[PDB]
Amino acid sequence: SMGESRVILAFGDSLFAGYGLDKGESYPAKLETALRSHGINARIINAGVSGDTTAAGLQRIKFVLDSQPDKPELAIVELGGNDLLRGLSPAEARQNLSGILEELQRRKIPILLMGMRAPPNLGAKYQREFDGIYPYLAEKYDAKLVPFFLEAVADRPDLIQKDHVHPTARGVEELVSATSNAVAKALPA
Repeated sequence: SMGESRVILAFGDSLFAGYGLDKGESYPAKLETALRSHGINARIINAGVSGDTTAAGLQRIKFVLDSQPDKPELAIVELGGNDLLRGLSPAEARQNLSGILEELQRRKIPILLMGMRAPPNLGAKYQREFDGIYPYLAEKYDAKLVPFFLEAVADRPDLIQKDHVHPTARGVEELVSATSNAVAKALPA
């Protein structure tokens, strides 16, 4: 094909940074290769930062854009999962994301928003509130939306890395039942 590559900014968290993966296995890297099958030569800027909240993304979006030698032709925004992991306000996550999208819109950079979904642990009230921020933002900022970015691995534990193992309340009870003898024995009489 003719021409310089198309520049795409992948602005996200550990799901874009490729946490736990080897060189070339992150989503941005594999997406760049896959877009050749759509007739597109892309250079995808991996602006994934592991652990970034929406507030962290807002803090760096201007710097990341000003750092680019070539202006992005599309920005993919994938943030909010770490807000959920911290149990942080969904409203504040929406506000922070709004500031990120507003900066991209000022610069006339098209936006694709990756929708995040809350697990049931924080409860239905929180989950509904969190989940709804993404359709709200896509409409308000005229962004395209992937409603559920992680949908293709939702039902596939075999496609999810084993790393953090946080017991449920019932799991804690199991740990206590297995280890209390050792604790009692270690405590001097």
